[PDB]
Amino acid sequence: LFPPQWICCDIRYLDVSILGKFAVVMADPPWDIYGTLTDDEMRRLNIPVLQDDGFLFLWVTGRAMELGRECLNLWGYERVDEIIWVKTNQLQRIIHWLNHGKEHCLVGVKGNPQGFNQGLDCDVIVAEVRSTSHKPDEIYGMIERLSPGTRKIELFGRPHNVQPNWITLGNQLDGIHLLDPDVVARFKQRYPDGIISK
Amino acid sequence: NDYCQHFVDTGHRPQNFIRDVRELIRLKDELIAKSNTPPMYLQADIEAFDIRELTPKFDVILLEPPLEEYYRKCWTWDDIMKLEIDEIAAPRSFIFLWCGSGEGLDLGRVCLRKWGYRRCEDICWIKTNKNNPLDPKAVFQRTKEHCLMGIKGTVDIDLIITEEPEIGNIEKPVEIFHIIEHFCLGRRRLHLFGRDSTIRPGWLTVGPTLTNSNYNAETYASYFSAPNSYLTGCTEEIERL
Ligand SMILES: O=C(NC[C@]1(O)CCCN(c2cc(NCc3ccccc3)ncn2)C1)c1ccc(CN2CC3(CCCC3)C2)cc1
Repeated sequence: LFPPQWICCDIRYLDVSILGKFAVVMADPPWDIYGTLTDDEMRRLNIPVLQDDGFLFLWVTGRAMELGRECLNLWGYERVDEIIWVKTNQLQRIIHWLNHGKEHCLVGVKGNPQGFNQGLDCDVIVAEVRSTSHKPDEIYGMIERLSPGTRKIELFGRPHNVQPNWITLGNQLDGIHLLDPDVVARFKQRYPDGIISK
Repeated sequence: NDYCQHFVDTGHRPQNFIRDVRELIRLKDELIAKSNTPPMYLQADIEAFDIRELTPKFDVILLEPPLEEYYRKCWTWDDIMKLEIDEIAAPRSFIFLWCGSGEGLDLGRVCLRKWGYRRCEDICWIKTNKNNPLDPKAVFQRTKEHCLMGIKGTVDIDLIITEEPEIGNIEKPVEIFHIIEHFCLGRRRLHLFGRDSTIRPGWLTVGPTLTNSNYNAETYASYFSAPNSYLTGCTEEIERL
């Protein structure tokens, strides 16, 4: 259901099978490279239930460039693209062994997606850095043009990340805001007291 | 302003709008040039060549296999992964591997681990299309190539921005040599799958399309014999006579 939805939760402990299937998944995990997840916690995230045919967008840095590829493969995705965001100031100038001018987002595919608009955007984002750890808003427009009007889910998002067509999960969101009746119904069955533990 | 939307509207890549594409990093340039060995180069078909003939062991290896994707004799990741790179790398050494933009981003990582390196940097060659505003698995238009940096044993940004070369031009940006040489990693520098056009002081270039060779293993080794065995390439010559 078009307007933004979100669940404040521990993504480790949420039963994501109540959310249904999504055309696009995006994750910006707190890699252990504060609230981080161990490598084993990342591997055991129930990403496989979230999609049948579609795309995963997975932000990586440092050794999560490798560990993210591992998770991507374990969850049943093939990595088919890699977006980089070149970080500029407001005058379009670029901000261990080398200084870092960019962030990486792996793009994985699962199954055989049909009816996506592949090739509309290119794999380089040039955009102004804002708050720390804040992804560029351009990615949502890219994803919308790639898969217009479909259901999407973001993992480890923050309040500024909520978007129409997206359900946002993170432990710094404000409560639970669900409007999709399919989801509302499955959430009430699974969580009749509204609590998400264990 | 959203340059992704703009690219969709006009065909101008977002990287076209990046501006500006110390001062003593020039004296360092000069020290590199002074300690550089004479350029050395060897025509060799690397698939048939016994890599161990290339001595001594190298401090840095630049590996630029001609991938199929570079063309609208090509090497597959199958062939590349079977190179015995670890047999010629020094116990402390570095590798720079051009991986393209597709499956190489994963298979090049496999190669690095296979040869005993861990990846320490991901250097992105971002190609602008200012002069001129397709793989089935691609989700997006691919406008960059990656050169992965690997370390084994115990000033610059990780981006190179140039215009997309003419179709059929496989050359990589010469800027990569600048990044490598500015690290001051040692003087035994090998470029596998280099060409006549890439031969360079400070480097031993080996490749199947070289038209001429001057490589002599004993001559080459004599550039690093004492007192010069451990220089970084970023320090003054060592006085003699
Ligand atoms: O701030 C973040 N994201 C919201 C949370 O809410 C915060 C708090 C933990 N986090 C969780 C964690 C969790 N479960 C495990 C747990 C819970 C409590 C204690 C320990 C462990 N469940 C839900 N959210 C996410 C965040 C910060 C940096 C990065 C790194 N990227 C790189 C870029 C920069 C450019 C774009 C990509 C940012 C990614 C996300």
